[PDB]
Amino acid sequence: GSVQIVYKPVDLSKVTSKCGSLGNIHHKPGGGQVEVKSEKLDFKDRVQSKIGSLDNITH
Amino acid sequence: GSVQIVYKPVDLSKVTSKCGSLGNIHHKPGGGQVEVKSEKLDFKDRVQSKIGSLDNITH
Amino acid sequence: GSVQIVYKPVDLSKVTSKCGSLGNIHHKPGGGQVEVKSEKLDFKDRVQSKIGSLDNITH
Amino acid sequence: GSVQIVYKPVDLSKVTSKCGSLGNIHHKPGGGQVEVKSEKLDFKDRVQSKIGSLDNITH
Amino acid sequence: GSVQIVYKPVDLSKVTSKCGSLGNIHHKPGGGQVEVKSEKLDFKDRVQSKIGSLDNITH
Amino acid sequence: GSVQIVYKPVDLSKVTSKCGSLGNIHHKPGGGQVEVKSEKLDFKDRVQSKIGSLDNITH
Repeated sequence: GSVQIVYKPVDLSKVTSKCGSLGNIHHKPGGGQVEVKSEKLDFKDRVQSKIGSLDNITH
Repeated sequence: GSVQIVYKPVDLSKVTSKCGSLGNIHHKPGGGQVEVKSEKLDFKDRVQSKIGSLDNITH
Repeated sequence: GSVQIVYKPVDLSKVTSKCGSLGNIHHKPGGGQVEVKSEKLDFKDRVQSKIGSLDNITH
Repeated sequence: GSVQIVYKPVDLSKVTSKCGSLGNIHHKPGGGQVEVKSEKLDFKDRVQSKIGSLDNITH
Repeated sequence: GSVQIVYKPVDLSKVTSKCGSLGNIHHKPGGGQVEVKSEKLDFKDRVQSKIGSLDNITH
Repeated sequence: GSVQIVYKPVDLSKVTSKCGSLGNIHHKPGGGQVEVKSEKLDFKDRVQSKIGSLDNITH
């Protein structure tokens, strides 16, 4: 009777160039498609039929 | 009666170039498609039939 | 009556170039498709039939 | 020098109830997260350094 | 020099109830996460260094 | 110089109930995570260094 989705990713691109130096970074330079879902389905249909008498012939 | 999805990944691209140096990084330069789902299905249908009498012939 | 999915991966690309040096990194430069699911299914249908009398002939 | 992604799935839920009958269907009553990507990356950086003379001491 | 991804799955849930009958179906009532990717990476960096003279001491 | 991924699975859940009968089906009522990838990586970096003279002491 309880759900919880903590989505806490951390990214950290640090560059620290000292005397006369350099250097670059390419942090996840791509793609992605993030879904964070908490779904709940509940199917309780009532498909019923009270005929009473059935006389099929189909010559 | 309880779910929990802690999604806590950590990324850390550090460059530390000292005197007259250099150096780059390519951190996960690709793809991905992240799903973090907590689904719950519940099927409780009632497919019933009370006919009473059935007289099929099908010549 | 309890589930828990702790998803805590760690990535760490460090470069430390000293005097007049260099050096790069290619950290997981590829693909992936991450699913973190906690699903629960529950099937409790009622497929019933009370006919009473059945007279099939099918010449 | 050519890509092509034909994404042609087919779904077909047919019910055909005849004389005094019935019947239901639950076609993929769940989840999903569809990605149809054609990505192309190209990394051609130039990280260069012409110092000329380097005299580090670091007592 | 050519890729092709034909993604042509077929699903077909048919019910055919005749005289006074019934019957249900649960077609893939679950999950999934579909990725159809055609990626191409190309890494051609140039990490170079022309110093000329290097006199490190580090007492 | 050519790839091809034909992904053509077929599913078919048929029920055919005749006179006064019944019957259900549970077709793959579970999970899955489908990846159809055609990736191509190509690493052609140039990590070079022309120093000229190197006099390290490190007391």
